[PDB]
Amino acid sequence: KASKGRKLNYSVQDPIANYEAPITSGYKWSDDQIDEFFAGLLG
Amino acid sequence: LKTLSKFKNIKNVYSATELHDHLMVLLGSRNTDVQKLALDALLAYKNPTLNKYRDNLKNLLDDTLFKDEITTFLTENGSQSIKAEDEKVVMPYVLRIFFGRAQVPPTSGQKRSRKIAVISVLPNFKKPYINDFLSLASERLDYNYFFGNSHQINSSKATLKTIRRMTGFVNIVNSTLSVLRTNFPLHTNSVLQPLIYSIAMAYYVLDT
Amino acid sequence: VQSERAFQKQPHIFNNPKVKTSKRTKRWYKNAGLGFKTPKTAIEGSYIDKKCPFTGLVSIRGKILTGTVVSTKMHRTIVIRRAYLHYIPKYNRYEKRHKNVPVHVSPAFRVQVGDIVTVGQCRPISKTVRFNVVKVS
Amino acid sequence: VSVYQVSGTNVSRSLPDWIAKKRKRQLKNDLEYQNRVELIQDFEFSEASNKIKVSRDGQYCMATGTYKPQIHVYDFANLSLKFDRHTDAENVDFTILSDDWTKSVHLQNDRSIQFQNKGGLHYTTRIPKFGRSLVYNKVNCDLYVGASGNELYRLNLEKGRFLNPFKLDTEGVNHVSINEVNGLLAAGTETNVVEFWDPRSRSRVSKLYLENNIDNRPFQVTTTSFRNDGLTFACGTSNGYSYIYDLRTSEPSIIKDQGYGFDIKKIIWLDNVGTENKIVTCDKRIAKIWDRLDGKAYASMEPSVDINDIEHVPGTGMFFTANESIPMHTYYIPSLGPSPRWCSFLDSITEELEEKP
Amino acid sequence: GISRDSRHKRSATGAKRAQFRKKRKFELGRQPANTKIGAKRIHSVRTRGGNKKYRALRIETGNFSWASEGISKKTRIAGVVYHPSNNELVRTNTLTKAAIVQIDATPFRQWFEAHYGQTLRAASAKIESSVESQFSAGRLYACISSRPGQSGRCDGYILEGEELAFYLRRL
Amino acid sequence: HFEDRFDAREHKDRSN
Amino acid sequence: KKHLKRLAAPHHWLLDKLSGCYAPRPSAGPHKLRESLPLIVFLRNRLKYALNGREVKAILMQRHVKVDGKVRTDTTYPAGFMDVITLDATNENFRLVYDVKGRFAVHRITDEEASYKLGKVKKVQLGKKGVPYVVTHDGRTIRYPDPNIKVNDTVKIDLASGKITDFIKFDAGKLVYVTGGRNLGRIGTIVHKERHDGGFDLVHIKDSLDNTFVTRLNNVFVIGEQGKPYISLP
Amino acid sequence: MKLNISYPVNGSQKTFEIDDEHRIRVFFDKRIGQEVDGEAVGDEFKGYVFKISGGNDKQGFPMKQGVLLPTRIKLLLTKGERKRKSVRGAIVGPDLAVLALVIVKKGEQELEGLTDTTVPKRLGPKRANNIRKFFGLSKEDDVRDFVIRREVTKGEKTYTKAPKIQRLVTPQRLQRKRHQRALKVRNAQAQREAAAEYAQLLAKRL
RNA sequence: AUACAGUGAAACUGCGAAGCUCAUUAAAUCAGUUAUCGUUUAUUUGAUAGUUACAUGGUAUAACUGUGGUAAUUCUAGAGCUAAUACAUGCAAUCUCGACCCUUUGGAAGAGAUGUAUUUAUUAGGAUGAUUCAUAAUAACUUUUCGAAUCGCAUGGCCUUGUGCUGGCGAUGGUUCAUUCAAAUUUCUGCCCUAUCAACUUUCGAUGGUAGGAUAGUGGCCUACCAUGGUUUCAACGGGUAACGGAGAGGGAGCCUGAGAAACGG
Repeated sequence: KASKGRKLNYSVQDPIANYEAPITSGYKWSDDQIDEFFAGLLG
Repeated sequence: LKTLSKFKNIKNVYSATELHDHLMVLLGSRNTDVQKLALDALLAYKNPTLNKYRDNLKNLLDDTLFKDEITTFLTENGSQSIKAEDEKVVMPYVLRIFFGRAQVPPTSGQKRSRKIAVISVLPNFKKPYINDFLSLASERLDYNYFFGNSHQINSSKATLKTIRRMTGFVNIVNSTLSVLRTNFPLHTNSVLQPLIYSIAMAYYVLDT
Repeated sequence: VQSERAFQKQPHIFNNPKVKTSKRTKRWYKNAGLGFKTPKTAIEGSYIDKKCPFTGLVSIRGKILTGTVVSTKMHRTIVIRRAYLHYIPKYNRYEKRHKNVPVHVSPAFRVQVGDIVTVGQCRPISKTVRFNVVKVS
Repeated sequence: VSVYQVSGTNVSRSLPDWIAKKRKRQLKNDLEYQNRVELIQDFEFSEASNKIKVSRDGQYCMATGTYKPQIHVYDFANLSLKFDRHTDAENVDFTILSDDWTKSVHLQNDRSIQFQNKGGLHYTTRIPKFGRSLVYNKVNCDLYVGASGNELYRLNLEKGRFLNPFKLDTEGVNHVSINEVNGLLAAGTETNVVEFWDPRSRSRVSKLYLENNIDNRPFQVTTTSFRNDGLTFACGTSNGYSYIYDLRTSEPSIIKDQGYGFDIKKIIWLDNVGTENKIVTCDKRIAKIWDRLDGKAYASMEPSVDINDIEHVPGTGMFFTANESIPMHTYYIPSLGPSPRWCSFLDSITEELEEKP
Repeated sequence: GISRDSRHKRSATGAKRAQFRKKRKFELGRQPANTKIGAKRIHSVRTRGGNKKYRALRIETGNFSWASEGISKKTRIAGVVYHPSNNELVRTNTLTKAAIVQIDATPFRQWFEAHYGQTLRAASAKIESSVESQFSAGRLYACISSRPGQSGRCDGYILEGEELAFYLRRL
Repeated sequence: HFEDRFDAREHKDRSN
Repeated sequence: KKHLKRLAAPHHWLLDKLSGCYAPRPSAGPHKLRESLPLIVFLRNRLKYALNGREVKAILMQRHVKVDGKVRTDTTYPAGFMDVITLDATNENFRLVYDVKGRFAVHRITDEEASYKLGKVKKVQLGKKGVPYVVTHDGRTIRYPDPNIKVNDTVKIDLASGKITDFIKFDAGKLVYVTGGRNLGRIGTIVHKERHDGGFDLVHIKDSLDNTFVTRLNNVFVIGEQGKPYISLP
Repeated sequence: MKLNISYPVNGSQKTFEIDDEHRIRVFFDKRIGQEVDGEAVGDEFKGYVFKISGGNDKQGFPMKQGVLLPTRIKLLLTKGERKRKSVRGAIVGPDLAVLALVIVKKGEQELEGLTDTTVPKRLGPKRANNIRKFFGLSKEDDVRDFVIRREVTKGEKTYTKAPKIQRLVTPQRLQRKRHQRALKVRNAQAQREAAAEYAQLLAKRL
């Protein structure tokens, strides 16, 4: 089952580490605004 | 005829109808180049049903796309098949085209296969239209005098040319019989009496 | 027989549904030669095995070996063990060794753990299987 | 409205393109061959194209092919193919991580994710089950791959580990999309439901049941797309019906029928073009442009060959379509917007252009 | 990238083998030609020697054989219904040998009318009930026996008898 | 197993 | 590879090991490399007619040499077992037969003997259009063979027409030539054929001195009946 | 700047340098394939039409078709091997050192160096049917008497020289065809004899 | 030599281009031997294709003539030529059953029959120990293959004097099979110390089955499902070594040719 990758493996993979860096700016709308709008998502 | 096709107003020439009749014959000519030319002058005549399916008629005359065109264009219930209202106008051209392809001799494997393709599309046709195709091949054969008289053979008609035309007819009917078989449409004028007429020619020719 | 997603059939062997001359489906079989009698269960069996020496598309050629069955747990193949006395010249004395060979077994043969099987070499069936069971005892 | 086909096969739908290449050497005397113009050199795949995407920078483009399964990158500034690179397997979904072509991630049909750097292939990673869609979250740099099974896999690109997979109520993820404004992820499930997922946490904000009164047949969510406004949300169904939803309300504001009953392969939001109330819905045969508010039909895209994907060059009236033909088709609508910078003098040749209706 | 060498694999006793040498092209392997329904697209690929192979990337036509009555007609392919190996090919309608597809019953229908003179002598015209139902529906089930990815052809044969029943239960 | 291979050393003379 | 050292050259050619750096490689042809005698070796080192490769080229270019009744101009043409070499200028006819030691011996033959050769039937099978044919040890494909001819039989081929004049079945009591192994070149009568299916078939052969030896079937060539060989032996 | 004007009916060509910028400006913004009136170029060119065919820049690189730019670009071109080389756009601009023009129609006045002069064809027909087309020969007429000959004088020696016609009907071709047909017939007859002998042998055996 | 005919630059075609320097590896290198009924194979060699023509087109250009740009290259655009074994197109026979048993070798009414290549389906089934092997037949399929529009030397035999019919020796081409040159996998055997190296494997296949993808083909080689297997104290696995007693051409990634190279070529 683990063989051939049929099972997800949660170990580190070195080549993919630090391929990209997160953007610290984040979403344009503030976190509280996003939380509010999801709570009302689709009524 | 290349000059004929580029005539701006072909329908208004001195003699358009009987010119159209002769063009219809050239459309049935064995030489595909004549058919390409003959169609172009026929297309010069303005008819909306023709213009809708002009490309399909051209593709049939093209040798490379002849096979794929038949499977897509002439298959009944096909998406690209002719509409019921447009069948009457388009098919007369269809029959002469494939009649010309059938005339092409089978001197090669490629040429042989195109005769099976030509004869295999008849079941798609509706029965009188199949009868029309048989009637077209029998137009060249002159048999009315034979049955008109007391089944007597004219010496002038007895020639190598006449037998060659009959050999072409019988081969076409045999291929049609193999494909249609019980669904073959049999009519006295179209097939049977040219068929009987030809047997009379063979006996007369062999004995005389 | 039809315990797989695909339909199991002997390739190029046809049973005509219309003619229905015989209830039994037409079965193709061959004798492998080498004086190995083709068993009757293979002739009148219903199994489909592409690697069977009598009904499959495999030919027995090359070495013929004999061994003792050691494992029969996997599907349509077994593991046999062959032992011998290898000579050491420096001491001039023999030492026992053994080797394990995986061999394909057709379903026409019933093999347990401990019996003696004569096997025939054939084309590579799998990663490790190069032989095919041809006689059980 | 005038729509011009700058590049693409100009033969009948029945006639194949390989016959046109046969006919090519016979027609070389024809003046049309000399007169016709190509925009990007080598802008064709050997048999067919699956997809097309354009760089955010706006000077580079990227595509893939059927055989040899390949990845063409085209330089707009240079009007030529930058390079050609094959792939071991055919490509299903990709996104361009970097602004330029340097970094990209492909979802192949062999269940393998491959990361392609500028030098070449960096690493290939294999997900547990087959994937149909792939999207990147720029904020978290987490790569999300829709899957045949219910689970939606999470690969975080910073830390280089497969994280816990989001579990969906229904099996089969056709398309996934992430809203830049909100981060909301809408997953297009096989059943007639769209599940909206929370990025920072792992929760279902809500799941929306699409309803069609006209047809009782079952339909499959094929595509999902978010607007830069953060509120309007678009859905594509397998029956050729495109729904635009205001995310706050459950009911659909507008329902449009493409008319051919084919799956909607992609939906593109034409906000940047100007006259923002515009939207493109792409089917196998037509890519149609219409306005979000009235539903009126402005421009209809009718290529001679089936469309696999369509892409809009930002800020311009140019559309790039991946088709089944040798030459992919690129289209220009002057009314929508000006021609791109690199296509500076495309305008001078509009009269000579085909100007198909 | 695709290679056919057995060196990269693990041993029978099981030592993780080390790379002997760089990949050679005489164990070369090529990508899967995912044939699919639609307008014919075939590519010519040069193989070892002067031999040539045809890569049917796209195909909507095939020469399918009615084995019982012993004919073979060229027919349109409707779509893939069942493939024993993997269901994703069915979902993607990938065309491969052993895939169960749906084919044109029109030419077979006309042929039957011509040869037996009966809609769909009488005893010969009799056929299996399930296939009659298939013609009445207008869609015929068939199994592909050719390899589109090597020969460029999608030839096949009509399912009948035990095979037809087995696949019907699988469907 | 019998090789059945001709060898040069046996045939050539070793008298010297 | 394409170059051959003299030290690596076949032993049976008799070639001295120190004559030069390199030896002739037989070209592609009827016989295997290890079982063929190139015309350069035959003409220069056995016949002594030529003194280096260049006179050999001159001779072959004069078309004075015929192999199996046809002119050969290739310096390294692979002449082999049961091959007839005709030199009309010298009125000489040779047949290549191994001696007891195992080397080609330049055996002179009469014109009638040169007119025919013997080929061991390697294969009997029907080609296209249902035409039976036989492949012999020298690669000759002869169509419409006699039905009784089978594998391991020997066919007498007329060089001028390339047709089978007669044949010998492989059976006990037949006279046999050894074409391989340590017993190479020996002649004797068959005693018994030890058949190992799926393996190399072994044949027991008794010489005129009543000594018996065993050899693989692939090294067996029937040449006639006991006391009545179809060829003049060396 | 320089205009290399070619008038092909005669095959003539000549270069004209135009110092004033008015002409060069009326040439600006056109495309290789567009036609420009000669009267705008000058009264000497009054009534002429020029088709723009290409040109080279101040840096020496040519103009190429298919590219609609006024500025340099490096394109991947083939001379299968493809190299990336710098080329100019098909758009006429002030960066062009020379433009090539083709006279589509003649104007009222005759050019001294182009219209008033002619250059003959270098070579004549070689294939027999090409000769027949060039002289309109009937099928009965033999091309052999209509072969174009050129006179060569070396010192005091002089002689006429003519080409080898190709695809010409000659006795040796007929002989070769007849020999091939006879060889095929002979091979078939020999095969039939062999089959008959084999059948007789089988009859004897049975 | 009144089509050219000797020699022949240039160009288009055809064929062939397949020593050094670093690292190191225990029967996984190499040597012997088996099998390919599991494969490709230029070339050599033997066989092998009766299914407008007194010879078609540029749907063609090089070399070549001439006009120019550039500091400039095995950098170059415009105009005008001309050819093929280059590129395309393409063409009144034979064999059986044989009444009459007419003549008794014999003629003969009438009936009939008649390429090759790929793929699928179906029927019959001399060769080997063994085959669904070989071959043949039927129904179709195919970006349906091929089945001399070629060249050199000689000018014979006939007559129906037309340059009428019929032709000798070679070269270059072409389908299939076999042979030969090779290549690729593959069966078994083959002198170091070793437990102070006892577990190794499934560690993105480990053992096997079914089906599929690809190869020149067999085969987890890879892919979809299924079983939890395989080696080992008779030494698996690991470690050391007088195991000189396999790699690359500035560094990695990728592509192209050809019979044969992942090419010291591009």
